[PDB]
Amino acid sequence: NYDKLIKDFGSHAIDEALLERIERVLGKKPHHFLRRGIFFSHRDLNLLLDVYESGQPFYLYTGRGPSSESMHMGHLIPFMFTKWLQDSFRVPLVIQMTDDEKFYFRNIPMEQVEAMTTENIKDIIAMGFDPELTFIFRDFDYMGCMYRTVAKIERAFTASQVRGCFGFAMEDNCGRWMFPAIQAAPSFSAAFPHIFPPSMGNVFCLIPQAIDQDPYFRLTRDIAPRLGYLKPAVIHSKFFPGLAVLLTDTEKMVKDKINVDVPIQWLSFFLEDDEELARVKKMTGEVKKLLINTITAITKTHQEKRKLVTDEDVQLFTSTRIMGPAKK
Amino acid sequence: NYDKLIKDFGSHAIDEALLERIERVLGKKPHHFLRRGIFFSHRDLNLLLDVYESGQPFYLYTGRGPSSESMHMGHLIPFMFTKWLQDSFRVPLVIQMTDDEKFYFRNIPMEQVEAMTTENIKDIIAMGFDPELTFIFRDFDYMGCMYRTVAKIERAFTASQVRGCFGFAMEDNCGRWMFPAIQAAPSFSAAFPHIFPPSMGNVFCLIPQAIDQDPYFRLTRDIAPRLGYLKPAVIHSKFFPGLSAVLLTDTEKMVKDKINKPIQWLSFFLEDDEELARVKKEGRIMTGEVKKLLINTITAITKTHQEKRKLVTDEDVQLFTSTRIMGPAKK
Repeated sequence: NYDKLIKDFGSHAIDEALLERIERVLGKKPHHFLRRGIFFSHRDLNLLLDVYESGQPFYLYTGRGPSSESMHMGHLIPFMFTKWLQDSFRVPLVIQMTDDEKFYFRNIPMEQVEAMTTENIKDIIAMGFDPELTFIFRDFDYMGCMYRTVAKIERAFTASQVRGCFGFAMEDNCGRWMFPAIQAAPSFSAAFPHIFPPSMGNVFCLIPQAIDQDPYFRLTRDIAPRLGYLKPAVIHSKFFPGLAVLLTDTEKMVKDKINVDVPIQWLSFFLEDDEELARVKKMTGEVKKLLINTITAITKTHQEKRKLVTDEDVQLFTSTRIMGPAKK
Repeated sequence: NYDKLIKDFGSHAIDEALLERIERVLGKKPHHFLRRGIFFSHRDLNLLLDVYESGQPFYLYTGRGPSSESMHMGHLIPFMFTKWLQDSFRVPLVIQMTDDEKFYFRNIPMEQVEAMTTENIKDIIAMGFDPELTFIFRDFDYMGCMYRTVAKIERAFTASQVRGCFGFAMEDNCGRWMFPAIQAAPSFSAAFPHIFPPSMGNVFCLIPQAIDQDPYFRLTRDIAPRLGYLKPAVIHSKFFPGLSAVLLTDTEKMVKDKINKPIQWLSFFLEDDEELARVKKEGRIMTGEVKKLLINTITAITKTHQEKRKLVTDEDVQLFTSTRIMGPAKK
């Protein structure tokens, strides 16, 4: 199923040798996503690790499209894994809020997008991300900081090509046509001089993304050296299986929504200790009791954490303060 | 010739009534471009003047595409007029340096564009523009300040439409396709909150442009009210006539040489009116005695510009480009 996808996207499987490498590099066991093979494929990860073991820094880049809702459980994966990578490797994390993208795609008024984006930013800060090494940005504000790197990608991409990947119609607005380069830009360390100074050159980027999005992104990877940039490394996740459950849900709703292969999979994602998964993996309703318990905590913890996130925290995480390798 | 263009663009001629209005509003004679009918057509100018006479502010917006050269004489017209409008009405002027556009159109390295843009900025400052009321910006730096207003136009324009106006091919790069909105954005006061605070609402914009460019721009004008913005006023110039060119860096010898081998040129550049009338008459004046007058008047313009340019400094560039509080942000 997945081994077939690896072959024709062409990618690279995460083997046992690479798991042993991650372990001796960090001095710990890998995250359960890796041990259980949820994050299963990659591009250039070995290069990134070479770089790290040499004392060079790298960074992480994930993004988040604003919704007028709260994150689904399945949306947590890359943030859960990102946060681990960041804690472990002690590296910067750049989180892009694609407020311009929501604005261009749906016909919604900007002040409504901006307002929902604020709320999505709070959901993220509530995950416990370290503000010493994490930078959340709004395209509407941070474009212009990074416009030069955006401009270099816009000039590299042709209308025909982005049409090809994304399937834009002529009756689609210009905002949609131009956005792909904005999404590309963060893959490149030049986009963040307040964290990677241009006098130090390129810093490697690692992007966690579900395997399905890879075909967009061969575009942005192959054009890196023409810009003298560093083709960014990628680590691929397996699909999250649906049913949805939201972070704002009460115990009752989580209990109700849940009540068979699918739930065992949910536990593969969320239950932390391994032997208790193995014990389980050997009635249907007793399973569901365990999943509802473990999810409830995650949500309850998130709800409890969110209510302390304040407007200054949002300003703090969004500000362009000197970070990471700008310790000089 | 031009009256035909006014009709099918469709526009409005600048009549004698409007010239008398400009005169009593300013307490002076209009600029020779208006008196001589070089700036001859307009859109919404009367609206703009109504606004001004009520004590509201308005502003000016012209642009400049960076070249790896020095401005041609014919490139001065909108700056000459802009500077007059600004001195007269005491209004802000926003000058856009389309460095991103040059970058997207020609295959040039960004640092070369940015370097030529700096030099084009110096050529402008050397015209004597008042830095209290003039704001020159680089798209590469000022995008992001104005990205929200750009975003509103990008979302308003469809790929089909911009194709329709500008004739972009699919093999053309995404930079070209997205640029029109970036050029539109300054037509709107929301693009400059450091000069027009958003708590005061929309401030009228006046754009001087040669009549040929109008057909691009019906696009950006008609979409204003859907954004709740103010369809910007326009004032139209006649074509500048070439030579089959003369540059601001040229020496006396070169200006003299280039010319030999013109009445219209004098219409643009010679300031006092009766001496133009005298010329525009006297089987008395030989062709060559005309050329002597044009070469004299151009030489000064250039010499003055060269003399002024050599005192423009790197801090002046930073000053004119900075986002300091200006105009109606006096609060």
